Amino acid sequence: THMVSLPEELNRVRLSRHKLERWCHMPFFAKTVTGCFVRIGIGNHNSKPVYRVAEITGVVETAKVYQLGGTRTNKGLQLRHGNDQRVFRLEFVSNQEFTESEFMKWKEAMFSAGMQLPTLDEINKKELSIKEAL
Amino acid sequence: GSRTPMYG
Repeated sequence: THMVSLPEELNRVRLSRHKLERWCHMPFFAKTVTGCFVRIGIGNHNSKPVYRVAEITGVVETAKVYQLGGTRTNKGLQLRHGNDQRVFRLEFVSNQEFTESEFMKWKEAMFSAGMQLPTLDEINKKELSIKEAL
Repeated sequence: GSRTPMYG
């Protein structure tokens, strides 16, 4: 049984910000997005933007309603990166795909944390479930 | 595209 090992594979279950925005008022937003991954902007280093791979483990409420695209929302994503779990507004989710470097960093962070990687089959099944639902 | 804002 084969584990994820390439960014191209993990990109298959990467949700863009556009999609999150399109879907954020849908009735089964939580079920759909949970198990997917995102490329999240976590801040700047030397005034340059830094991004990480993270898995969505749930949907939660933020303190404030905020502006997201042309709507308004109270939803935040519970995100996991190795052992680091944090809540992020949807606005910091990128529309660009993972780089190989971001992916490798994630892999190493998952190993250091003693976390099991997703299998290729889990990925493909998740993706398929989303494509079928649309 | 439309610049992704950074957390913080």
